[PDB]
Amino acid sequence: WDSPLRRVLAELNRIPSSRRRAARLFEWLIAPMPPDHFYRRLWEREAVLVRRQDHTYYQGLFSTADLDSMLRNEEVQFGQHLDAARYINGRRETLNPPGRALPAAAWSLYQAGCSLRLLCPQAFSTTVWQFLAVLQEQFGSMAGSNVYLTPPNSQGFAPHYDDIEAFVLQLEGRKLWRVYRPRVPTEELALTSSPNFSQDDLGEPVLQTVLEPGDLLYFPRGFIHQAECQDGVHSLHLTLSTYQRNTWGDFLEAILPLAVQAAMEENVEFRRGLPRDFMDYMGAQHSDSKDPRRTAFMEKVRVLVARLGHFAPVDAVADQRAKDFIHDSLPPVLTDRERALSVYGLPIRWEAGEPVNVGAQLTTETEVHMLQDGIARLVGEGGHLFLYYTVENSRVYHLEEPKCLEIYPQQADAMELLLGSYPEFVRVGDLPCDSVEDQLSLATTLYDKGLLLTKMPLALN
Amino acid sequence: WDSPLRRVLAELNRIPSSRRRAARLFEWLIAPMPPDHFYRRLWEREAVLVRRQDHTYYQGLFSTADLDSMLRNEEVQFGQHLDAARYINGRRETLNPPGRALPAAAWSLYQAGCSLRLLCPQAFSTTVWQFLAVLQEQFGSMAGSNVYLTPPNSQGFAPHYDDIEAFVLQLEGRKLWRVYRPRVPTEELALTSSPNFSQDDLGEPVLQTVLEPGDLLYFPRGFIHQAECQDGVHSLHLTLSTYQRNTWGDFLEAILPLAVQAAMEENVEFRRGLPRDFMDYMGAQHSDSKDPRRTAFMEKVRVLVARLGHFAPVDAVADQRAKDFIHDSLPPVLTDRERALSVYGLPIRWEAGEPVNVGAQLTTETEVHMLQDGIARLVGEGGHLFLYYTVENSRVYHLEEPKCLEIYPQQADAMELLLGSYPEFVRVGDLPCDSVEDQLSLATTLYDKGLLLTKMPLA
Amino acid sequence: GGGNHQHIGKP
Amino acid sequence: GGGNHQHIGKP
Ligand SMILES: O=C(O)CNC(=O)C(=O)O
Ligand SMILES: O=C(O)CNC(=O)C(=O)O
Ligand code: NI
Ligand code: NI
Repeated sequence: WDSPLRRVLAELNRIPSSRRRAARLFEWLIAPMPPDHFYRRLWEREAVLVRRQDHTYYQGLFSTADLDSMLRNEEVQFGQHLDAARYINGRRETLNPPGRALPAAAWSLYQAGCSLRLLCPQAFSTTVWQFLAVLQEQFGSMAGSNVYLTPPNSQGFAPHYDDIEAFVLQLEGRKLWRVYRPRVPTEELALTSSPNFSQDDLGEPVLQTVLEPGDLLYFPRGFIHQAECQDGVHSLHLTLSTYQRNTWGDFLEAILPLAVQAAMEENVEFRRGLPRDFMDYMGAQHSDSKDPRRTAFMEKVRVLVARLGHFAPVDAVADQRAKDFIHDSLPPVLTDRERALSVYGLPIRWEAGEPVNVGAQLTTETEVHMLQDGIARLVGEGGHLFLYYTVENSRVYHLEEPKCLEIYPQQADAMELLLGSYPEFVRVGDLPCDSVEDQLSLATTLYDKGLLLTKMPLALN
Repeated sequence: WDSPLRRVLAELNRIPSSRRRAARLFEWLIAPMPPDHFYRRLWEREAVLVRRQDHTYYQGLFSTADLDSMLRNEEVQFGQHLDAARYINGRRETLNPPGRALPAAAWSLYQAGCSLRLLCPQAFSTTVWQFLAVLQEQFGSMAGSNVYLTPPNSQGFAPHYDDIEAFVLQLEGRKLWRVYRPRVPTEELALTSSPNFSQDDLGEPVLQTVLEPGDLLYFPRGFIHQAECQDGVHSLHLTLSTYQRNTWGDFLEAILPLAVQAAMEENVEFRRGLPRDFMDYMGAQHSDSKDPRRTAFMEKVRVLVARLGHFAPVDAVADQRAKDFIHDSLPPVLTDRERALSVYGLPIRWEAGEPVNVGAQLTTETEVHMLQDGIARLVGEGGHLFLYYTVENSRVYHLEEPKCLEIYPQQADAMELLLGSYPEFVRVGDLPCDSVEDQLSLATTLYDKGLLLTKMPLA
Repeated sequence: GGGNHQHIGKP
Repeated sequence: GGGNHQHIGKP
């Protein structure tokens, strides 16, 4: 009936800023380790174990009882939502029958030694949703999760490395974990998930421990790991994952074609003709030529490539990734105050044959600010202006297409202000527009979409 | 009947090397200007006029009579093969009726003041074919052509610039030309053709001349031009074009994604995560921020970008372009000797109820070399080795798919040699292969495909 | 048998 | 209106 997780959630609900809520939750998640130390020294560098000495730390987040209800009461399907997995004679198996995952089938698979893995806990649990929704905002990257329930005296999964940064939250039971440093320079901070490996492929664990509820284990993408249940208890854990393809190279990959195209438009040296006879000394077949034109051809490539830095539209690419992030984001979890100050908390409802509370409008005296800090991004595309937002996203990844609205040039400045000054209230009448019309329409359009709050409710009971 | 063009062609037929034939033809084309001067100082820099003082210089290349027979005897279609164009009162018009372009329709359009433009002269004329096939080999880029026939006292086309390097061969009649330097830095060596322009959009011509048969006018992509017939004579000219999208930039375009992919595979600095909070100081909205993290983020991008030069697979991109050039190329034009020494000249024929002259087979003693120097390219793809070739290309651009054959590893070294030592004869038996089976099958395969010749006819 | 952590919450 | 030099030999 109380736990550290329940308390931190009540605490978040009293922190007015969403940026601050996010920092605070991530502090809680790794406590007592300071985030700053973690991000400077451990993130993308080391495996980290936090021995919580508190079995209750995560109570309320997710439980096996939760899972059992969901199988009974929601349309959970094998494959789409739930996997049944075994690791037995050095071999990974998958035992999903097609269709609905009823309790009766799931528990018989469990009983036969299958781990159960729920791929999108956040679609079924409001607590996991809140957890990830808050944390994504301090990662600048989608936070996902899987829940892994493993039966006693069994291993569910082969040793492997994944393509994300992983935080394992031990929820119930005990599990023996082995985590290994990247085996080779090329596996450090891996881009893609590895194949299932065998024990002959493994070196010596850098971390070997039995996790217990409340504990945390973190390790970077590329760190092999495996896990088992011994000693007759089950294990349940939730892995929080982030930073899938959020690298410097992924930034460049988008930058380069634009930069070359810009370089070709703006500087004739990029438009000059290749030599008529480069095919005489370049190519695989010419890889050992002593033609000095070869040497010079290479140098020129490197000099031209170097000069691309100048043409790279860094801010434009930053906004495209921002926009992708907006699309990938879980929709926001509103504090009671945020609800109460927004369109969502308006007391307008139907009672005895009619709607009550109609019509309390925004005026120039209404003081406003963005609903939260991590729900919206203004992006210029095709010489138009588009405000992308998260407030209508599904809890399921990309179930809805990207949502946006156009912001007319007259209104652009006022929108930039709004986004850049959260959480400071601004009189609608002091927003930088020419008219009172434009002030009022931006504010009102933002409000009705659930993007804006008012210092006081517009409508009272 | 004999002209400088006919003579240079008969001359090419006696020059054993295709590489030399190509250099020689280009020399002829711009004579008396030296190619080396032209390429070092004028190519991609200046408009150039060559006043030939010889109306017969191009006789035998292409004529209006050739066009007239074409309309009658080949299935020339409006749009696909032939345009009718007018420029009057400052407006470009196109007047192509759908379908077949019979003489009757083309000539009354000509009469009504339309220019006629044939889009692929080389598909319908064996001389233009040879001309372009030889020249492509010294450009290292597809040589295209259009033919432009313009009636008296008319202009067919608006002032514009094109996306290619252009050589205007004046064939019959006379035409007044105006050519302009690029109007602005971004128009110098333009990437794509311009819109039709008006006279208020033009500065002063750098070159204004009345061309006569035999003359040549060359100008770079980006140079505006226009042309009119005056007085009473018509004009015919063939414009030879090349160097479409063959820039340093087009090379980098293909280099860069591979370079980043390789940098990401082989160096962990390219695999490190972005800042968690870069969206706070990067983006349009933050263009003016004084956050020093901004200045560090830019710097890092410029440093990483710089480092990509190291990871650039320049030779692989060279070979992809070579492959594309092979696909774009016109098929080769064989000298009499090449024909006679190759599969094409085997005298095997059907004579009174049967095939006569089955030729010899090749043996270890047969001395061989590539048919010509610009018909083939060996390219590695997917840990495989593929010889791309031109000998089965259509005279129509990309009408056939890219043609290739696989070269097994056992045979790669020997193929490489063959291509690197043209035109020196090599005994099949001395080809670097493990076995005499590999020696024999590479040579035989190459020969039957029309890729190889023999020092003496196999029969 | 196949896949390990599915970050996006789909197969 | 319409198009000028067609290097490719084609529309
Ligand atoms: O529980 C297991 O056997 C494996 N778990 C994981 O690989 C994970 O959470 O990323
Ligand atoms: O003949 C004309 O008026 C048009 N010619 C050209 O644009 C050209 O040859 O490239
Ligand atoms: Ni894993
Ligand atoms: Ni032109």
